Amino acid sequence: MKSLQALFGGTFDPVHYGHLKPVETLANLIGLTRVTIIPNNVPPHRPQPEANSVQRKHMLELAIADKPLFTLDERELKRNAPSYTAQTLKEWRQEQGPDVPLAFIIGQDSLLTFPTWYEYETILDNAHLIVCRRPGYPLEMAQPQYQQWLEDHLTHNPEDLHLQPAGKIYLAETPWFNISATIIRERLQNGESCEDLLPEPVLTYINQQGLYR
Ligand SMILES: [Xe]
Ligand SMILES: [Xe]
Repeated sequence: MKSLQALFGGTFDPVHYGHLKPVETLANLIGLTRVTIIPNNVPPHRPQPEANSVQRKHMLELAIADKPLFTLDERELKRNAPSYTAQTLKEWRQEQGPDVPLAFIIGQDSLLTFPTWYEYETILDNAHLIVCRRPGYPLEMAQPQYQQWLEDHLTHNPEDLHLQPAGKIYLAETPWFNISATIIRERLQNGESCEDLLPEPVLTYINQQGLYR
């Protein structure tokens, strides 16, 4: 089969170390050679990112410039019909073929309520789920009924991600960081230092552009 490809989505407002460092460690932990970040927008009916689509795309390219592991796909930022993880992954499966292992990266917090921002059954049909560990969190769904789904799909063997196309859920022992885009925005507006929270090229860019004012 082909080389595993992982997909990493989100709004990245802005991208920061809490998003990047855990994922970078996957190259070492499970032999992941490629991660494609697919940033998205937020539907009009929900709180909007403070930085726009082009600013958030640029900050991600700044953060990713010197990291060969990463590439960026700007489709969800160009699509007019609402974005859905399952919709992205279905297009990916189509574009890559059924012979390519595919994985979606998520945090251990989101895993627990996965069926809520669902299409879960469809996602595990199209790709694997690579879960970035949250020290101290349990592997127990918010909805006690989905515990079965979760337990049937889990794997303790990283090799399954490389030998099958989709269907598995693996908890990677990635480092974790107490950093959040929301607090960084607040600190930037409060004039507090964010030097230890995201890449210098992104922070410098933020200042040049006068973002998060
Ligand atoms: Xe994605
Ligand atoms: Xe990232």
